[PDB]
Amino acid sequence: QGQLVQSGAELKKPGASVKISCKTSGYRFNFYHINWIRQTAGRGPEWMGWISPYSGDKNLAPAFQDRVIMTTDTEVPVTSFTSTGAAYMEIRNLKFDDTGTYFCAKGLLRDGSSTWLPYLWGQGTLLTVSSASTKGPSVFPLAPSSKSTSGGTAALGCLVKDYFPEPVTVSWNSGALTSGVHTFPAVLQSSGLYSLSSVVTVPSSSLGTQTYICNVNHKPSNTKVDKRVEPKSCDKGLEVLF
Amino acid sequence: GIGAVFLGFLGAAGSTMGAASMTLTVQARLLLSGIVQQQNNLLRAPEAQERMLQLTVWGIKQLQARVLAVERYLGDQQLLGIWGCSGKLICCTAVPWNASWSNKSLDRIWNNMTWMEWEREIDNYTSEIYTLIEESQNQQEKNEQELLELD
Amino acid sequence: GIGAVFLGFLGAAGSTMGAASMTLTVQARLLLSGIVQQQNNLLRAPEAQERMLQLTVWGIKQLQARVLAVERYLGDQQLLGIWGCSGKLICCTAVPWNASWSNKSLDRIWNNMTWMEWEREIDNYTSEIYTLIEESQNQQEKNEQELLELD
Amino acid sequence: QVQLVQSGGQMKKPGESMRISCRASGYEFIDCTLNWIRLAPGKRPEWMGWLKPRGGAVNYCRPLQGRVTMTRDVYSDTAFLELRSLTVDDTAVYFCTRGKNCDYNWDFEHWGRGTPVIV
Amino acid sequence: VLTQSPGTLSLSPGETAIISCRTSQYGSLAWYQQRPGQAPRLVIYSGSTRAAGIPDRFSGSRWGPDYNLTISNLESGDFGVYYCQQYEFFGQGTKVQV
Amino acid sequence: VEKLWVTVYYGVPVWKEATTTLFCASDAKAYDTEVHNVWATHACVPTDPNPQEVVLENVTEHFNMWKNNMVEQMQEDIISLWDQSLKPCVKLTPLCVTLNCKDVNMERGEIKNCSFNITTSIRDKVQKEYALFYKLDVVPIDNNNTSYRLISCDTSVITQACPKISFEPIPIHYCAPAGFAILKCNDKTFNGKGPCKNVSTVQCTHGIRPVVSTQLLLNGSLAEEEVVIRSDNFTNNAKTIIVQLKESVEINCTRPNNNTRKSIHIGPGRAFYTTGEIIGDIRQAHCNISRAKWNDTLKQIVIKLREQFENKTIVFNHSSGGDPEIVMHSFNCGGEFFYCNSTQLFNSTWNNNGNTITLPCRIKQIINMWQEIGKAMYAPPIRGQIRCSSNITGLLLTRDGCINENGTEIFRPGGGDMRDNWRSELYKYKVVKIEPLGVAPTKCKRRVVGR
Ligand SMILES: *[C@@H]1O[C@H](CO)[C@@H](O[C@@H]2O[C@H](CO)[C@@H](O[C@@H]3O[C@H](CO[C@H]4O[C@H](CO[C@H]5O[C@H](CO)[C@@H](O)[C@H](O)[C@@H]5O)[C@@H](O)[C@H](O[C@H]5O[C@H](CO)[C@@H](O)[C@H](O)[C@@H]5O)[C@@H]4O)[C@@H](O)[C@H](O[C@H]4O[C@H](CO)[C@@H](O)[C@H](O)[C@@H]4O[C@H]4O[C@H](CO)[C@@H](O)[C@H](O)[C@@H]4O[C@H]4O[C@H](CO)[C@@H](O)[C@H](O)[C@@H]4O)[C@@H]3O)[C@H](O)[C@H]2NC(C)=O)[C@H](O)[C@H]1NC(C)=O
Ligand SMILES: *[C@@H]1O[C@H](CO)[C@@H](O[C@@H]2O[C@H](CO)[C@@H](O[C@@H]3O[C@H](CO[C@H]4O[C@H](CO)[C@@H](O)[C@H](O[C@H]5O[C@H](CO)[C@@H](O)[C@H](O)[C@@H]5O[C@H]5O[C@H](CO)[C@@H](O)[C@H](O)[C@@H]5O)[C@@H]4O)[C@@H](O)[C@H](O[C@H]4O[C@H](CO)[C@@H](O)[C@H](O)[C@@H]4O[C@H]4O[C@H](CO)[C@@H](O)[C@H](O)[C@@H]4O)[C@@H]3O)[C@H](O)[C@H]2NC(C)=O)[C@H](O)[C@H]1NC(C)=O
Ligand SMILES: *[C@@H]1O[C@H](CO)[C@@H](O[C@@H]2O[C@H](CO)[C@@H](O[C@@H]3O[C@H](CO[C@H]4O[C@H](CO[C@H]5O[C@H](CO)[C@@H](O)[C@H](O)[C@@H]5O)[C@@H](O)[C@H](O[C@H]5O[C@H](CO)[C@@H](O)[C@H](O)[C@@H]5O)[C@@H]4O)[C@@H](O)[C@H](O[C@H]4O[C@H](CO)[C@@H](O)[C@H](O)[C@@H]4O)[C@@H]3O)[C@H](O)[C@H]2NC(C)=O)[C@H](O)[C@H]1NC(C)=O
Ligand SMILES: *[C@@H]1O[C@H](CO)[C@@H](O[C@@H]2O[C@H](CO)[C@@H](O[C@@H]3O[C@H](CO[C@H]4O[C@H](CO[C@H]5O[C@H](CO)[C@@H](O)[C@H](O)[C@@H]5O[C@H]5O[C@H](CO)[C@@H](O)[C@H](O)[C@@H]5O)[C@@H](O)[C@H](O[C@H]5O[C@H](CO)[C@@H](O)[C@H](O)[C@@H]5O)[C@@H]4O)[C@@H](O)[C@H](O)[C@@H]3O)[C@H](O)[C@H]2NC(C)=O)[C@H](O)[C@H]1NC(C)=O
Ligand SMILES: *[C@@H]1O[C@H](CO)[C@@H](O[C@@H]2O[C@H](CO)[C@@H](O[C@@H]3O[C@H](CO)[C@@H](O)[C@H](O[C@H]4O[C@H](CO)[C@@H](O)[C@H](O)[C@@H]4O)[C@@H]3O)[C@H](O)[C@H]2NC(C)=O)[C@H](O)[C@H]1NC(C)=O
Ligand SMILES: *[C@@H]1O[C@H](CO)[C@@H](O[C@@H]2O[C@H](CO)[C@@H](O[C@@H]3O[C@H](CO)[C@@H](O)[C@H](O)[C@@H]3O)[C@H](O)[C@H]2NC(C)=O)[C@H](O)[C@H]1NC(C)=O
Ligand SMILES: *[C@@H]1O[C@H](CO)[C@@H](O[C@@H]2O[C@H](CO)[C@@H](O[C@@H]3O[C@H](CO)[C@@H](O)[C@H](O)[C@@H]3O)[C@H](O)[C@H]2NC(C)=O)[C@H](O)[C@H]1NC(C)=O
Ligand SMILES: *[C@@H]1O[C@H](CO)[C@@H](O[C@@H]2O[C@H](CO)[C@@H](O)[C@H](O)[C@H]2NC(C)=O)[C@H](O)[C@H]1NC(C)=O
Ligand SMILES: *[C@@H]1O[C@H](CO)[C@@H](O[C@@H]2O[C@H](CO)[C@@H](O)[C@H](O)[C@H]2NC(C)=O)[C@H](O)[C@H]1NC(C)=O
Ligand SMILES: *[C@@H]1O[C@H](CO)[C@@H](O)[C@H](O)[C@H]1NC(C)=O
Ligand SMILES: *[C@@H]1O[C@H](CO)[C@@H](O)[C@H](O)[C@H]1NC(C)=O
Ligand SMILES: *[C@@H]1O[C@H](CO)[C@@H](O)[C@H](O)[C@H]1NC(C)=O
Ligand SMILES: *[C@@H]1O[C@H](CO)[C@@H](O)[C@H](O)[C@H]1NC(C)=O
Ligand SMILES: *[C@@H]1O[C@H](CO)[C@@H](O)[C@H](O)[C@H]1NC(C)=O
Ligand SMILES: *[C@@H]1O[C@H](CO)[C@@H](O)[C@H](O)[C@H]1NC(C)=O
Repeated sequence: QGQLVQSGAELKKPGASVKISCKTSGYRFNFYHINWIRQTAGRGPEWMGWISPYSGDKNLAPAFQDRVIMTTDTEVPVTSFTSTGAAYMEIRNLKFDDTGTYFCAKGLLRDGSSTWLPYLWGQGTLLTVSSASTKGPSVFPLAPSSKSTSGGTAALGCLVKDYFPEPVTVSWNSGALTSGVHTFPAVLQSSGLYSLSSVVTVPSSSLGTQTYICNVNHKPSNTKVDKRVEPKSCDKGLEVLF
Repeated sequence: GIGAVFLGFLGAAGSTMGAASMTLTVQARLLLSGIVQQQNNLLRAPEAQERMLQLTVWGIKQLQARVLAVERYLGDQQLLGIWGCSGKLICCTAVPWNASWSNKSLDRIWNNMTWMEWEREIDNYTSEIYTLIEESQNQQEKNEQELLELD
Repeated sequence: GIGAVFLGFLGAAGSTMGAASMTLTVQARLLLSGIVQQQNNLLRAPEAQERMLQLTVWGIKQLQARVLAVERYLGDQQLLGIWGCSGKLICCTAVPWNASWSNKSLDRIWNNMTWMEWEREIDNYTSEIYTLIEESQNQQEKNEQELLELD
Repeated sequence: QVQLVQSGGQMKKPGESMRISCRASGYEFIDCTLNWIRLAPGKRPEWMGWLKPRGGAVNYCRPLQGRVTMTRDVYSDTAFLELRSLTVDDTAVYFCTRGKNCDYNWDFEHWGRGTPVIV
Repeated sequence: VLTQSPGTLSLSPGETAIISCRTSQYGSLAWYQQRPGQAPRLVIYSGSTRAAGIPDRFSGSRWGPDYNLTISNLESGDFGVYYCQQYEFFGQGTKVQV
Repeated sequence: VEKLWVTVYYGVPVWKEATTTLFCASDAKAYDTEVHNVWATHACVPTDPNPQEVVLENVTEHFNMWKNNMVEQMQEDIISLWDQSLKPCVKLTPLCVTLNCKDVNMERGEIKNCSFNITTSIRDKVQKEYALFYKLDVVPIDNNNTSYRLISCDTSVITQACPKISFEPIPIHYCAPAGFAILKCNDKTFNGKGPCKNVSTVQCTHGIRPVVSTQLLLNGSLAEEEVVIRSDNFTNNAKTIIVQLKESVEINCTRPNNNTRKSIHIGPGRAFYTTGEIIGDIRQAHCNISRAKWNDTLKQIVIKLREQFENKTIVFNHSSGGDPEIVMHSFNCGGEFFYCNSTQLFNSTWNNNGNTITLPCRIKQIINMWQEIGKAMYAPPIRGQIRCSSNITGLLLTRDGCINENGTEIFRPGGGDMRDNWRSELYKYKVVKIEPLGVAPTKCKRRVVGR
């Protein structure tokens, strides 16, 4: 009946600090535990620890018992039955393998066997740890190319190249376009950079009626560059439709 | 420990339904006599003007509310009677749990919801529920009778 | 069917003693709380002048009758207590049936007479009957005591 | 049912003082709050101020402050409105109203009656 | 502070009209209507809610800075001038005629 | 699960928002010493020595001071006591005689020396008697001859409150009945309306001194952390803004005149008391307060006023209008009712970029609290001089709802209605009805697999 949100991708370097908080909604923050689980590709989704926002009792993993320390803020009630609150987990003396998609997770019950075990899950904000610099996603368009000449479509999308670090997100017409959404993730070259793209589905008959633009952005670089696909082109499957 | 120590009136207001299930006596007491103990005791202070100048403005405020407290209390004791269980606190019935009232399961009912919270989610059906227990008694009351005749 | 469906207050007034033996809850309820449910519910209408100008002419008519209803009710609950059976509705005793009260047989008592009719034919002896049950308890109350001493 | 009525035609020269009536019935006069409006022809309906009839507590708008004088008399259930230093600006007809309930005054459900004024 | 748009407001009995009103801060909305001889008549007391003697035609409808009052199926009693009120403030208002 | 069954529970921790006739608790040192008559205090029960309260864990109740019936109950009570206590007291109805008033020697004739003929305990003596009156307490007739009449004699029923009684504000607790409960907001800074966090159950409230003032809040409770401001809606310019001080500012006041009691017996077994004379100098009543304390207090207010409003600069002003009750700081001091002219305390503009205050006061004797139906009360004069000291604990403001360019936002002393006096203290609390019966499923049948 509620939902949880977290701290965005905070790029840091090996041998540093990184803080990751979690804020609640639609439920009594004090009534439930707050767990912490990452997604280390080499080890697996390792559980870090939970803490009671009411009793202040903890149970950290002996792996990071000395390393990490947890803490919570006060609860801010919305109604007589719901509230909002904050919780934390900072880790120092970092290494390389302290990485992955990081989840906060509210408990299941207020009492019982499976008290602390998580039911509701957070966003999952990815975290990388390296000493290298950071590069911005230079956005550019692509020369249109149809998917099917039988049906009659005019596919078009924007291209991102040489960015670091993940994640990057795309929304069309500033959240004013619903159907026909298609995206995909990136991969690391021999050099050491991630790169992705996007794509949409519209007909080739009505071209200059509706207008679409990709609102691309990136949290660590702090930019929101936008682009538009140039329709003037010559391919193999799109010239048959014109 | 926890169930054999002190708690206080209405203490488990925000405690699970299971938790509250120990601290009934706390809120099962003082429904009446919470005030008649205190009133009789505190009112026999050396005043000697209890009800002087006959009855006054506080005269009715109390009696209009004194006479309420008991019938209000005797209303819940009349339900215990008419449901055949004035053992109070806890009592089982033949009336089964219509999941139409709450599809939810046992585990979470007693260990996550609280009674304030629960009685709300079930408020609308209570009327129909309560009437089922009365018709559960009378089936039993006739079945008792039938056997009183032949033995 | 008939015992598991609706009937209504005082419905079995002219029904046999056996018939009425199912519809007790109907007239065992509302002895009290028949009015305290309705009063509290209907009186919280948006008036905001409950007991305005202190108490009035309807002021005492109710309270003189409110305070009656409960002691009148608590009188019958005091009998259930003093006869050792507040299970209500139906309860057996060791007091046997003195045929001097009614020589008649079982068959016709439950299937031809009605309670209004019956309690009349037995009205005069009820005083002596009721006093027999009280002395039936106290024999049992001493017999209980005697055994509390030695074990 | 809560009736309302005022005075009528009263002509005056600029730079003078005036006074009008506003009788009312149907409620505990002192419990519910009242107010006035300087509804101008063509212009926006200008609010003048409100009055609590129990104690006589009032509140006035700046353009009318000093000039306006809201009064009452529970012995007659009649709210008065005095206005000195007259101009062409304030020549329009006035109207005394009360809210739908005492709980909220600004929901004017009950209004006054025509009161011609000439300058 | 209230911006009651728009101003012209002349149509036939067989039509529909919608009057808008804008504000900076929040508040309790209301609406009125003047007549020949008569004074302003209340028609809305919360926004969604209607006053006494008001059919389903009077549709109040928008949770946002723009609030509007619609009175479809026009008639001859509808002629006059309307205003939007929020607390002590009033709207510019608008006159509809024959 | 299993074959689950309804099972019923008596004694569950459940309540609902409710209203019901409360009852009052007295104080031990209050009842014991006689103090003769005092309100209806004697008819209450005594408060429990043990101030018992239980804190409720894991609850966050909703409180809204504005819709709280304890104050619709409080004033209901407060009026009822007065009427009934003055029920037996002496009626001044025949004193409506033409008062031939000469004045005595703020010099317009505030104290006036008047004569009149009355019939005594007995109908065989029209005794021409002379007595003193206040300029407010009296009103002239036709041309200003030497003739006056009592302020509301023709239109009301004036009743001389017996001197045996006292108006001393004894604190009071509202003890709740059985099957009910009164909750508290145990927070420091509570808005007034909205959800609570630190909540608890009490049997009775804290001691509510039923003082009745008209502009400033006296002898009440102070704020806990920092001063707070409370209103239903601030845009609702027709809504009283209640302020609660953190530091109470002591205000000393006095009627400097040493008066002499004079019993004129209208009879048969009753007399009308008045000031026979004035032993010494003739002086003016007033109230002293440190202007440093007061305006440094006004600093507390503005910063928390700027929180509800924009950082726009603020201005204070004298009351726009109303009865002397509202337009002036009115209160009782030693048995006599004051009306201090509060222009001084409310005339200031607080922006961003020594001595003391002496407020003049008038004494009225014929008064009408709660503005009743042709029902007035004559407080007899108190012997000698009187000097009392109140703590300003807060006050009431009223905004001018016509925002201006210069402006900027004006706040004058409110105090038309009396229901806020009680809200100012009873905000902390709320009443609920306990409902101990509750049904819940647990796998258990009613043991009738055999009979
Ligand atoms: C906010 O809170 C503050 C703080 O509470 C409020 O301020 C308080 O206000 C109340 C009342 O408004 C005041 O209480 C009254 O005080 C007066 C005067 O005080 C007397 O006592 C002083 C010393 O205290 C002694 O007595 C107390 C008990 O009273 C005792 O506990 C203590 O140990 C000590 O023994 C004296 O200093 C004082 O002045 C004397 O000395 C002066 C020179 O130093 C001189 O100039 C004076 O003239 C005087 O000689 C004075 O003696 C009390 O009079 C009053 O008590 C009256 O009322 C009760 C109840 O009815 C009654 O039992 C008393 O006997 C008395 O009533 C009779 O006596 C009066 C004269 O004493 C007389 O004027 C009355 O008319 C009345 O007369 C009737 O009875 C007599 C027989 O007794 C009979 O012969 C007559 O015919 C007639 O029938 C109260 O105690 C607080 O003092 C005051 N506190 C402070 C700090 O200021 C403030 O008001 C609150 N704000 C609001 C808005 O409410
Ligand atoms: C049983 O017996 C009872 C007896 O009590 C009967 O009932 C009573 O009858 C009384 C008379 O029959 C009645 O008392 C009077 O009512 C007057 C009604 O007001 C009309 O007239 C005024 C002018 O006097 C006028 O202003 C009013 O309205 C005008 O303005 C409105 C504004 O919206 C217009 O809508 C309206 O059309 C009208 O004219 C305007 O518009 C037209 C166009 O339509 C223009 O052409 C005009 O130029 C104008 O602009 C009403 O029309 C009431 O006014 C009387 O009170 C005034 O007069 C007395 C003295 O006569 C005075 O003391 C008052 O203070 C008040 O004076 C004010 O007006 C004066 C001008 O006359 C002015 O000089 C003053 O300065 C003041 O401003 C008077 O009260 C009484 O109400 C009823 N009682 C009840 C309960 O109904 C009953 O009928 C009998 N029953 C039977 C069965 O027999
Ligand atoms: C208000 O609401 C809140 C939130 O809804 C509510 O808090 C819940 O309360 C319930 C009931 O008390 C809790 O449910 C229990 O949880 C127990 C889990 O905590 C145990 O384990 C902790 C870890 O200790 C290990 O690790 C440390 C180092 O990490 C090591 O030193 C230890 O040796 C151990 O290895 C431990 O710290 C904790 O300690 C409790 O007790 C000590 C005293 O012994 C006390 O000082 C602490 O403050 C703390 O309370 C505890 O031992 C769990 O064990 C327990 O399970 C029992 O009961 C269930 C069913 O009841 C059975 O299934 C099970 O077999 C056991 O019998 C039970 O599940 C729940 O965790 C709370 N949740 C939160 C978020 O706080 C409040 O009670 C509410 N308050 C009111 C008044 O209503
Ligand atoms: C019993 O006592 C009552 C109350 O005391 C008397 O009630 C009055 O009854 C009469 C009945 O006729 C009413 O008289 C009306 O007066 C109208 C004209 O009044 C105008 O002039 C007044 C003159 O007063 C000035 O002079 C005196 C000293 O001579 C000063 O004290 C006073 O302050 C005034 O000084 C200013 O003005 C002069 C010029 O006159 C300057 O030179 C000075 O420098 C000062 O600037 C004046 O007082 C009036 O003020 C009133 O009106 C203005 C608005 O214009 C308002 O703002 C004021 O606050 C004030 O209300 C006014 O200017 C006359 O036209 C009319 O026909 C009528 O005769 C009078 O209104 C009643 N007063 C009240 C308060 O109700 C009663 O007379 C008395 N009876 C007996 C028998 O003794
Ligand atoms: C508090 O609020 C008040 C009311 O809104 C606000 O009012 C203004 O006060 C000034 C005073 O600085 C007024 O100016 C004059 O004040 C003197 C007293 O100082 C009066 O005697 C004047 O009235 C007489 O004289 C006028 C001609 O000079 C006549 O026209 C008049 O009829 C009188 O005979 C005069 O009022 C000013 O008029 C008012 N403004 C209004 C609209 O009333 C004051 O500024 C506020 N102050 C603070 C600190 O908040
Ligand atoms: C409340 O609970 C009672 C039982 O305690 C319900 O009565 C029973 O309801 C079922 C329908 O759910 C009836 O029909 C049977 O259903 C199953 C599948 O659901 C099917 O296999 C059977 O062949 C048959 O269809 C069942 O006859 C009925 N029992 C009686 C004695 O009538 C009742 O419906 C519940 N009511 C509510 C409002 O929840
Ligand atoms: C009420 O019932 C009791 C029994 O429950 C009656 O007591 C018993 O009454 C009989 C007389 O009817 C006593 O005597 C015996 O009678 C039979 C024949 O009737 C005879 O065979 C025996 O030899 C003997 O005569 C019997 O002793 C007596 N029991 C006791 C314990 O005293 C009682 O009389 C009834 N009273 C009324 C008013 O009906
Ligand atoms: C200093 O005070 C001035 C007022 O004298 C403040 O100006 C106000 O600023 C708010 C926004 O913060 C506006 O909404 C008001 O309209 C402004 N009023 C005026 C009269 O200018 C100013 O913000 C204050 N500055 C600080 C830093 O407190
Ligand atoms: C605030 O400043 C304004 C001017 O900016 C002053 O406004 C004048 O107010 C008087 C009424 O007292 C009007 O007659 C004038 O027409 C106004 N002039 C202007 C230019 O608006 C106002 O007096 C100032 N307020 C204070 C308290 O000084
Ligand atoms: C009960 O049914 C509702 C849908 O009506 C569902 O959302 C809810 O999860 C169900 N609860 C359980 C415990 O299955
Ligand atoms: C108990 O769990 C249900 C869903 O399993 C949830 O809707 C409800 O809010 C929970 N109760 C509390 C107090 O969180
Ligand atoms: C319970 O009944 C009330 C009417 O008293 C209704 O408003 C409410 O929606 C009902 N509950 C649910 C969950 O629909
Ligand atoms: C009971 O006794 C009476 C005579 O006293 C007799 O008429 C009646 O028939 C008897 N009843 C039965 C059932 O034997
Ligand atoms: C029951 O039968 C008896 C005789 O057997 C008779 O006296 C009595 O009147 C009958 N009851 C009714 C209701 O007819
Ligand atoms: C003041 O009035 C009184 C009234 O009796 C008079 O005796 C006295 O002389 C007056 N004072 C002066 C200074 O005239």
